[PDB]
Amino acid sequence: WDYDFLQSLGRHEEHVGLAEKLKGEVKSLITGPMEPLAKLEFIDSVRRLGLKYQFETEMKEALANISKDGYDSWWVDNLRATALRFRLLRENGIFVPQDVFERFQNKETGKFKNELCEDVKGLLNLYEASFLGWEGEDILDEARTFSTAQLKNVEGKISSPNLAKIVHHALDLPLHWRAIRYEARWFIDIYEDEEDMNPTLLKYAKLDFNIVQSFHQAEIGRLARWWVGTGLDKLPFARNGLIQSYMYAIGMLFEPHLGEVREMEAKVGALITTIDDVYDVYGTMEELELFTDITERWDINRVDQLPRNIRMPLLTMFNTSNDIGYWALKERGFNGIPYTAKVWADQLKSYTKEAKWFHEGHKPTLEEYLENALVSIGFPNLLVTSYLLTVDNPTKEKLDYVDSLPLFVRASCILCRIINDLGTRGDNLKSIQCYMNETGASQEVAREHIEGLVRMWWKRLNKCLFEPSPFTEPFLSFTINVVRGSHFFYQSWTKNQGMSVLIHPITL
Ligand SMILES: CCCCCN(C)CCC(O)(P(=O)(O)O)P(=O)(O)O
Ligand SMILES: [Mg+2]
Ligand SMILES: [Mg+2]
Ligand SMILES: [Mg+2]
Repeated sequence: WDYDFLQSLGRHEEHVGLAEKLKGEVKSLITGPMEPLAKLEFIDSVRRLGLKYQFETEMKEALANISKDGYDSWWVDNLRATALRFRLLRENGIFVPQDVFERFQNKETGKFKNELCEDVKGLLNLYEASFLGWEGEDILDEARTFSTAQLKNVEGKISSPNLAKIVHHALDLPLHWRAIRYEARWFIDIYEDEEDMNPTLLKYAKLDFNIVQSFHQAEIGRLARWWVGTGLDKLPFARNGLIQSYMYAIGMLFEPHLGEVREMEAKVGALITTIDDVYDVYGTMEELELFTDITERWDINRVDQLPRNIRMPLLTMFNTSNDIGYWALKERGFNGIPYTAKVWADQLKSYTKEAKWFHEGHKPTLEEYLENALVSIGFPNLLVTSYLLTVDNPTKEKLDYVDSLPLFVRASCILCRIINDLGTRGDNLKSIQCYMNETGASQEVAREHIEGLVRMWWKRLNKCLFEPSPFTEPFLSFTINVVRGSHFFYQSWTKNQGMSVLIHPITL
C-alpha cells in the first residue's frame, strides 16, 4: 500500500443513466410475476450481489406476500425451497418455526436422513438457513452439524468446479456471517456462471459496484491525506492502520449516502489501532497512566510531559474526537464531544485494566476478561459514534441508553472481541487462554468452546433483531455488520481483498 498512491485516488464516468434504467428493470423483476421459488432465488441473488440497499421496500413486500400466500405446495417436501424460505423470511423479520425441517428427519431419532447427501444444493441451503436460529432451537443446531459434516464429506466428490467453489466458500463462512461488500464482489463472478443467471441483474450489479467503488476511492483519497497530515503513518512502533480501519468500515457500512459517517468511523478505527499499540507495544505505565488521566479529564494542558511519539497519537485522538463531536453539533444540532470523550475514556480505562493485569500477572476468568474486553475491542466506541452521527434528534437520554450497551449492542461487541481473539506478540491474555486457565481445558477444547460462544451470541443477535427496540434501520445494520467485518478479517490475503474491492473496477 503506497499511501503516496492512495492520496492519488479519488482525484480522477457517466453510466448513471443506464444504471437507473437497469435499476427500474430489476425493480420490475422484483415486483414481477415470479413463480415463488424463482422469486426467492432472485431476491437472494439480489442480496448476495450487494444490492439490497437499492430495493429494500420491494424485497420486503415481495417476501411479505410470499409469506402470506395461501399454499405451501411449492416448498414443502423440497429441502432447498424450505430452507431458502426459512432463511429469507426470518431475515425479513417474518418468523418461521424450525418444525419445517422435521419432515427431512428420521421421525424417531431426530437425525436428518443420510440420503440428503444426494442433494448438494439442498444441503447448502439447510446449512445457510441454520445460522438464522435462536437459542433452544435444537433442530437448527442439528441442521448445522449435519449439513457441515455432509458438505465437507462430498466437497471432494463434487466435479462441477463452480459448485465446489460455492460449497468451499460456505464452509469457510456462512452467508449470514459474511461482510456484504466483499461478498458481493465474490458473488458477481460466481453468479455469472449460475444456471438460471439473469443478465440484467448481473450487469446492474457490476455497474452499481463500480459506481460505489468510485465513491469509496474518493473517500480513501481524503482519508489518506488526513492520515498523512497526522504523521501517525510514520510511527515506528504503531501499526499503520488507516486502510485496515477503512476496510473495517466498509464491512460496517458501504452505502455511498453514508460516506461521511464512514470517514469518521474510519478515522476512529485508525486511531483505535494506533492507541492500542501505544498501550500494547511501546509505552511506559507512567506514560500510559498519564495518557489515561488526560483523556479522562479531557484536558491536554499537561500533554507536553509525554514524548512526541506518544503526544501525537493522544492529540490526534483529542482533535479528531472534538472534530466529530463538532460535526454532530453542526449537522445534527447536538454537541457530541462529551460522548466521544466518554467512549475514549472508557476504552482507555479498559486498556489500563488490561495492562495492569499483565503487569500484575493476573489471570481473570473468561467472564471477567470478556466484561473488560468487549470494551477494549473498541466497538462500543465505534458503534456509539455511529449512533451519535446517525440517530434522529439526538438527546442525552438516547446517547446514555446506547452507551449503557444494552443486550443487542453488547452481544455485537462481545462477538467482535471473541472473533478477534479466535483470529489472534503483545498481551497473551485472550479468550482461549483465559478459558484454559479457568477450566484447565485443552487448547482445542478451549478453542471449540469459544467457537460455541460465537454461535451462541449470534443466536442472541438473531433473536434481538426480532424484538422491539428504540433502534432503527441504519444502526441495526451497523451493529450486525461490525460482527460481519470481524469475521471478514480474523477468519496479507486481506490486502488483495482490498485491491479487488477498493482499487480495481470491474470490466464491463
Ligand atoms: C477497527 C477497530 C478494531 C480494530 C482492532 N483493534 C486494533 C483492536 C485491538 C486488538 O483487537 P488487536 O488484536 O491488537 O488488533 P486487542 O486484542 O489488542 O484489543
Ligand atoms: Mg493489541
Ligand atoms: Mg490491546
Ligand atoms: Mg490483541
